[PDB]
Amino acid sequence: RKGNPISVRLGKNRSSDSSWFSEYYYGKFVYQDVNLRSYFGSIRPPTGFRLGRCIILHFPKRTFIHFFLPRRPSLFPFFGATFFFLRDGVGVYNNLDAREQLLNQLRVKCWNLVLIEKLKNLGGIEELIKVIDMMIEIILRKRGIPYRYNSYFYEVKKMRSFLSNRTNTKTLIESVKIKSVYQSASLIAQDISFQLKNKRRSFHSIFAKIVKEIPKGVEGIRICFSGRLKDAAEKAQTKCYKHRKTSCNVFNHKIDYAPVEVFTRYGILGVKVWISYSQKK
RNA sequence: GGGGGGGGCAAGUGUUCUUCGGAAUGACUGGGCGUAAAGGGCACGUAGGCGGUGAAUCGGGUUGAAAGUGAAAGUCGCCAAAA
RNA sequence: UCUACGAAGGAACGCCAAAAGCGAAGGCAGCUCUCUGGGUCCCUACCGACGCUGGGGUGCGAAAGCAUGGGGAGCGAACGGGAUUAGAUACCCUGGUAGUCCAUGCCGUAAACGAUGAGUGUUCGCCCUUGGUCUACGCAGAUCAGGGGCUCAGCUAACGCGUGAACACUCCGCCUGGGGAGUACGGUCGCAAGACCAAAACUCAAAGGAAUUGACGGGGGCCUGCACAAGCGGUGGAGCAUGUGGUUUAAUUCGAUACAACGCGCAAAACCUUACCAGCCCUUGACAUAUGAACAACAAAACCUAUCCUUAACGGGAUGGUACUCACUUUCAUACAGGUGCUGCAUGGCUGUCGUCAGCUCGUGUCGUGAGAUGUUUGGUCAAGUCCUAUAACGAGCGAAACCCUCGUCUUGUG
RNA sequence: ACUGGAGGAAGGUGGGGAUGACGUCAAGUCCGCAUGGCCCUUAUGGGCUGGGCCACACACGUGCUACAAUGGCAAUUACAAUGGGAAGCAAGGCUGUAAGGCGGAGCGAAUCCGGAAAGAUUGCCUCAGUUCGGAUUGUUCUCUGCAACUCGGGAACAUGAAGUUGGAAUCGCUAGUAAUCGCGGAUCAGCAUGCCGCGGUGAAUAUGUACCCGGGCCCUGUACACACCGCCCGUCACACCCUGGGAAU
Repeated sequence: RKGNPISVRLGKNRSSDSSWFSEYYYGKFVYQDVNLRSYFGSIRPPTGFRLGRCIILHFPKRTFIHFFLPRRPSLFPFFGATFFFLRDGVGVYNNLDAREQLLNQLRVKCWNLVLIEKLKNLGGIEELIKVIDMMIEIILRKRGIPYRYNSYFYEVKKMRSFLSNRTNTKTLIESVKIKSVYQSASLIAQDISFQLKNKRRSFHSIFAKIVKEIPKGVEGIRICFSGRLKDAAEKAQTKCYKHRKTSCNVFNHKIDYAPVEVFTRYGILGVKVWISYSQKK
C-alpha cells in the first residue's frame, strides 16, 4: 500500500543515476555506488552550504562524476589527443596564471635571499654550476612553509586523488552550478533539515519561506513532518501542507521524494518532501 | 521538594475566621414559572387589591408658602490651621 | 365444533362520526319522555357602574381503593396448571375469584397535560369550519359567537406560537443548584388505605434544557460483495512435518495474539546461527578516539608468512624466519569502547489494517448568536461523489478512471 | 446511459498485474536500522567449548500422505515452461543391487546442462485392510563437514500403526479458475511436507439480493462521545459517617 514515486517511474520518467553493467563485478559495483552516495553527504555542511544530486557513470577504467551545486548563500597511439581532449576543460584554478605571476616575481622573491650569504657564497661558488644549482634549488622547495597559491576548490584534485588511488581507475569529477537553488527534492530536504537543527525554527515560517521563494513553475509541493512535535514532548504526531497539483497515482509526473531525520535530543523529528515538476514546459 | 532567578506588595506582609460587593445568586431600583425549578385539578366566594364617563360641592389625602424641631459628634462642600 | 330456532340473562352502545359538538374542570353519547343548569344571535326595551381577581374558607373532582346491599355476561389483579428458560414469580396458552356494573355513602387523588392561572384592551392576512343574524338575484356579500390549520410581523438560549409564547396592564400561586425528599418529626381530615401542610443535619461541583456532529439500534427506505444462493474441494477423525498455548530441567531464547498472530522474524538451529543454559576465561576489553606517565629504535622490540609442544577448545609456550616504523598500535594506566539490558505508553523509518473500499475535504459565497448547514441532500446512470440532470452555491484539491507494464491480433525494422 | 447488431483476432474496464485517500486501531517492532530516557561498566559487556532452541500427561493451526479399482504396480510411448550453472551445471565410457564412485566432450552459457509428470499401449491385480496404506520399525552403508550418541540428508533390503470419505461445524473458489499433474528457483557445504515462480490437464455453477452475513446511503430515535464489548438499575456481603423511631430517663 502507498508506494513512493521512485519504483514506478524508472520505466519512463527517470534514468537511474549510474549507467553501466557487470556480470562478475555487479556485487562490487552496487556497493561502490551506495557507499559513495553515503559520501558526498556530510562534507562541511554546517550552515544551505553544500548539497547534491551526483549523477555518476562508470566506463572500463574511466569514471565520470557530475555533481549539482547551488549558489553559495601524428601517431594515433598518442591517445592523449582524445583523453586530455576531454579530461581538462574545468578551469577550476587554471593555475597557469597565478603560477605565471609567481614565476614573474619568483626571481625577485628568491634572488633577494640569494648579501651575507649571497656575495660570499657567489665568491666561494664561482671559485670552486649544476652542484651550485643544488644549493640553488634548496630554496625553491623551502616554500612549503610560505605558499601563496589558491583554488576555488581544488578539493576536486583531492578526491580525484583519494578515490582513484583506492579504486585504481582513471576518474573525472566535475561540479555544475545548479542555478535555481533546490528545485530538487533531496536539496529541499537537506535544507530544511538544517533550519530544524539549531536553533529551533517555525514550521509555518519554513513553509512561508517555501511559498515565498520556490514557486517558480514547480507544479506543486506536498510536505509532511513527523516526530515529537512542539512541544508537549509526548504523543508524537504529524502535520502536512499541500498545494495546487499534488498527485502520485498519476504516472508521467516527475515527483521526487526523499525524507530526512534530524533530532532535538527529545527523540528525533523527520520530514518528507514530495515536490512535483511541471512537465512539458 | 531543593538551588538559582524573577513579579507583587512593604514595616509590614500570608493563611483562617468574620460581613458586604462581584451576586440581576430573592431582582423595588434589578428576574422568572411551554419544553430547563417553578401556573394550583378546577371553580365559588371572604376579607384585600384594583377597576366607566360627564356635572357639582368639600378640602382628608394631595400640593404652595412660614416658624419650631429634626442633640451634638458623623457623612458631605468649602475654608482655613496639621503633618 | 358446527348447523337452524328458542330461552335465559348481563354488558356496551355498531354506522352516524366529526382536528364535529356541550361543560368551570373530571367529563358527556342506542333511542323517547318529564324536570333542569349555562350559552349565543337578535331591533334591541329597561337598568344603571352594580365589574376583575381572590389569602385563610366552600363545593365539584375519572380510575383504582373502602362500606352495605344487589348483579356478575364478557373481561379480568390474586392465584392453578400448560408452558417457555441457565433460571422465570414474567411476557405466551388454558382456567379463574376480588374488581368492572347498580343502589347509596367514604375517600379526594392522575402525564387532573393546550406539560401554557384568571381577566381587559390594542394586533397583517389567507384558509377553513359549528351555530345565529342582515343583504341576496345566480351567488354570494356582510356580520357575531366559537373550534381548527397557515402565515406578515413580534418574541424565543433552542424548538416554535402567533384564540400569543406579541404589545401592555391588575390580581392570584409558586420558583431560588442537585442530592437527602415530597423523606422524618409534627398538626389536622379519613373506617382503613392514606391525604394535606413539610423541612434539616449531611454530601457534591455540578444536576440540566434545546440543538449540532458522529456513532449506534433485534425500526424504516433503497443498493451491493464465493457473504449467502448454484456449486466444487478441503482443515476438524488416523499418521506424520511445521507453529503456537502450555510444564521441564541447564536451556527448552525472544518478538508476534479476532478478522488484521500461531509453515509467523526463519530466504534455511551440528558447532556457527544465538540473545537463552553450564563450564572456560578476558575486563582502556574484539572494537574507537586522546591520553601522555612510558619505552627507545634511527632500527630494537614488537608484529607476521611457517616448525615444534601443551589447552575439551580460546589460547598459550616457545622457534625460526620474515618484516619496521621517529613512530611506535607498543605497553599498561586513563576518559572510554560496549550491552540482542529495559523501554514501540518517548520516537523516526517501515508495515498490517479497514480497502482497490468510493468515499474524504478545502477556498469564496451565502445560512446559523453558535456548535455547524450548503458545495457531495433532487430524477436517473456507474464498478465510482463516474457522469448527466436538477441546483444558493461557483470552483479546486484528494480519491476513482485513464496514464504504467503484461498478454492477446496485426504493422514495420535487424536478422 | 442501457440493450442488442456490425466489423473485428480482441466490444464495450478484452485478461492480468502494478498502482492503495482522509484517516482509524497509544496495532507491530527500541531484537533489523536509527533514536529519547533509564540502568551494568572486572559487569546484563567480549570471545571458547559443551549443552539448549528438537521434549513431553496434554489442545489448538497450517501442510502432507491416503482409505482405492475414475484405481495400486511392471514393462512399453507423448507433449512443456520457466529457469539454474565457476565453493558451478556436466553428455559419453567405466564401477557399484543401487545411494554412491571413477573421470570427463562442452559450457560463465539463445549455442554446453536438464529421462517431465499426468496422460496414452498391454499385462498383473478383481476389491481385500489388500500389490491400496504407509508412520513406527533392523542390519549394512554412504554425502558434507574438522567434526552426524542429545544435534544433518541419502540408498539397499524386512517389519507394516491407524486409515474403508473423517461429528458439529468451518474454510476455499464464477474459467484456464477449482481440483490434481509435475517442472523450476530461493536461502545454503550438508536441507523443504515451507515459500516464490513455471508449465501439463482440466470442469461444477451463475438463482442474484429472499435469507443469515458484510459494507454504504439517509430517514428517524438515543440518557452513548473510551461513542452499545456503551452507558446503567436494584438486592446482598464490606468500611466510615450522619440521622429517625424507640421502653424507661
